[PDB]
Amino acid sequence: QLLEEQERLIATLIEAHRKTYDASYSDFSQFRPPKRLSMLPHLADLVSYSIQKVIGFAKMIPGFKELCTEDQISLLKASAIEIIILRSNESFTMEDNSWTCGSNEFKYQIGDVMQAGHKLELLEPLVKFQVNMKKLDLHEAEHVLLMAICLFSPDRPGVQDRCRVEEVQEHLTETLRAYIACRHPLSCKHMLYTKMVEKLTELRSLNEEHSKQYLQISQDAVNKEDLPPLLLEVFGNP
Amino acid sequence: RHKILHRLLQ
Ligand SMILES: C=C1/C(=C\C=C2/CCC[C@]3(C)[C@@H]([C@H](C)CCCC(C)(C)O)CC[C@@H]23)C[C@@H](O)C[C@@H]1O
Ligand SMILES: [Mg+2]
Ligand SMILES: [Mg+2]
Repeated sequence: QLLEEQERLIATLIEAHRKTYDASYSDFSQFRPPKRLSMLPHLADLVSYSIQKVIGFAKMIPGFKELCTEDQISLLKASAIEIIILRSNESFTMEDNSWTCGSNEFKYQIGDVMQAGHKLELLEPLVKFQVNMKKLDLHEAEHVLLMAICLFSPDRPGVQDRCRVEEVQEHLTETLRAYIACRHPLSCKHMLYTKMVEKLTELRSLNEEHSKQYLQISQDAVNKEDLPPLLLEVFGNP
Repeated sequence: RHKILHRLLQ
């Protein structure tokens, strides 16, 4: 019951995600080295890397490049951390509640991310998010529709053409529902779709809390060389 | 402005 166009869309997004996500984690050797705000330079380098991948991903979702430049920028700045948190589930493992990226030297757990200045009000819900998304056990297509739907939120600050944005989300979400209804015939379709948008709501709270702590981290690391230009454009600059 | 972000979008 999945239309040919919904099947093509899912296919496009899976192609986009594979091109902009690198499960060999081979550029990690290039970031500044981890140290165990001692982990800020490495973790900052990582998010600045990752944001660029998110931008690569965006540009390949149909109808995003067709947006005006200011809309794209306001969409990226609203959801950039939320999409990094989603896509990071790929490297997350419940075997020790870490993000592990090719080797144990690039293995991040809740403690390493407090040596980058963050606090329990974000980290604890962060790892609970990671564990619970794992238990969702999403198919590759559900994963990538979620990252796209989280980007095409017409309610973000600064969005000028909200009608166009809602149309793309409409399309995105109709396709998600259809997939759930086909692929999971034994579950309540309403129940499955709700458990996924619920994650989108918890991504907004993770994002507000991250925003809050970043303000003070960046102010703290203002004279040091710790934050790279891209994070400053995305998250703020004091 | 947002120099780098602007250049990524091309
Ligand atoms: C990114 C990706 C990865 C990990 C993400 C993690 C684990 C380390 C801590 C991170 C980076 C969180 C930090 C609390 C964010 C802090 C950002 C800053 C220090 C600038 O305020 C955000 C998501 C978490 C690895 C790989 O999956 C690519 C993915 O894309
Ligand atoms: Mg990647
Ligand atoms: Mg089923």
